[PDB]
Amino acid sequence: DQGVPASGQGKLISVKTDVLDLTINTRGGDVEQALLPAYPKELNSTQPFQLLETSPQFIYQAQSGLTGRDGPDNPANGPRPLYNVEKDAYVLAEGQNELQVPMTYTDAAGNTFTKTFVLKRGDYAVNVNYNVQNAGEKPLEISTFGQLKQSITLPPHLDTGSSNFALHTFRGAAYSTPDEKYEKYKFDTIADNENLNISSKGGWVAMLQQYFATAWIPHNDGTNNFYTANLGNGIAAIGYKSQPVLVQPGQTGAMNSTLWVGPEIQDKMAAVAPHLDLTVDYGWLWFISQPLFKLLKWIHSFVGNWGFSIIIITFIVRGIMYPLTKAQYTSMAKMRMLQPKIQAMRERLGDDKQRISQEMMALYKAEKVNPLGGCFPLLIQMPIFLALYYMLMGSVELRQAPFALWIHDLSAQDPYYILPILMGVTMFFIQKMSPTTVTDPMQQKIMTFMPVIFTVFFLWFPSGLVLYYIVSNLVTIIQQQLIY
Repeated sequence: DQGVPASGQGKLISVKTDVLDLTINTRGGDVEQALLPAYPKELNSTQPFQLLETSPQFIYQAQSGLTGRDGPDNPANGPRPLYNVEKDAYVLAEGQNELQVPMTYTDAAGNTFTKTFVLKRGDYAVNVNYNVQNAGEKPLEISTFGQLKQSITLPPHLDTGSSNFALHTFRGAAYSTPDEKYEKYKFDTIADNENLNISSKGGWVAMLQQYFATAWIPHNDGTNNFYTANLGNGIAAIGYKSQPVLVQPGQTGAMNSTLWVGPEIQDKMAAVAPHLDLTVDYGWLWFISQPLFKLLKWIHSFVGNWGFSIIIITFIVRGIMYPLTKAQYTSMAKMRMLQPKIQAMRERLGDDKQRISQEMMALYKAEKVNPLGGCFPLLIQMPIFLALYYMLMGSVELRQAPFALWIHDLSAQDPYYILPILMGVTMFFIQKMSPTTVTDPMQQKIMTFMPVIFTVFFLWFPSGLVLYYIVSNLVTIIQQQLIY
C-alpha cells in the first residue's frame, strides 16, 4: 500500500460538463487542467477561471491511481498504466444529467483495471471509480491513492495593489480526520521537509485558495494514510493512501473515491464530505462570519441582490445592537453634563495629574459613564468590521456579485473610489450635527480629520463593506434628525 507514481507522458482527453472543463492524461488518469466556466477569470472577461493547470511556469494537478503490492500505478510494478480511451472528447449532452468516462488497461497476465470518471450536471464532485478483474491464481493486493500536487510559489501575478489586505487569504493544504475535524498545513512547512504522516478513518485531504479548493475524499472501509510530501523544486504535495484490499483469483473488486474541484460553496461541500465546508477561510472570526453569511444568503433568497441583502443585514444588526448604542448614547450624554465639574476639578487640584485622574475616574464611576468614551463604539465595531470583511473576502457567492449602478463586484474595491468618499461625507455629517463631546483641542484636532482619514481607510476595502457602513451611519443620522 506504498508508493505513488510520478507524472508520465501520455495521450490527453477532454471531459466537459456545464461547470467543469477537464484535461485528463491517459497514462495513470491524472487531471492536468481544470477550468470552471461558471466563474469568469476576472470581472468583464470571457475566460473561465483556471483551477488545475499544467504549465511551464506553474503546476497544479489532481492525481490518482492504484498503488499497493499489485497496483499498476505502483512504480515497483513498472511504468504507469497507459489506459485506452475510445474517443478524445467527452461532452455532457442536453437532457443527460450524468457523464461517464471509462478507461481500461490489461496487464501482461490478463488482469484488467478500469478507471471511470463519473460527472454530473452542475456538480463539482467528480467520482473516480476502479474495477479490477483478477485473472491469476493468487490474490491481488490493491490500494487506492489520491494526490494533490502544486507549485509552492504562485506565478508572478499573485499579488498586486500594495498589499490591500494586511493579511492575505490562505493558500495551502488542509485535511480532516475523525480526531481533527479540520486542520491546515502550510506549504512552507512542506518545503522544509516537515511532512504529515497520519491515519484517518474516512476524512479528506485538500488544497485551498481564496475562493476555490481541490480535495480527494476516499470511500472505503479501512484506515487511510494521509500524507504531505515535498516533491522538490518548489512542488508541494498532499494526498492519501487507502488500506490494502484483496482481490482473490477469478474475483472482481471495486474501489471508490471522490474528487472535489470547484468553488468553496459550503452548502454543496458539506453534502460531499463531512466538515468539507470548513475549507472557506473566515479568519479568526469564523464563529460570527459563518452565521452572518448564512443569514445574508437567507436574505438573498428573498431580495435576490447581494448588495441590497447587505443593506438589509445592516438594519438587522443595528437592531440587535440598539440597546448597546442607546446605552453608549446615554453614557455620552452624562459625559457632556460633567464637563463643567471636570474643568472645575482641574482648576481646583492644579497640576496633579494622578489625583485629577482618580477624582475624574471616581466621579465617572459614581454615575456610570464609560471611561473609554468616544472610542468605545469604535472598539466594539472592530469585530464586526473584521467579521464582515472575512465574510465578503471568503464567500464565493459575493465574488463578482453586483449591487447597482457602478458597482459590479461587492467583493472588490470601488474602481471609482466614490463609495469611500460618500462614507466620509456621512461621517462629516455625523460629527457636525452631534455635540461630539469636544473638551480638549488636541484630541479634537484629529476628530476634524477623521472624515478624511477614515475615507482613505475604506479606499482599498471591499465595496460591499464600504456599503454596509455607509447605510450604517445613514441609520445613525436618521435617528438624530428624528429626535431633533
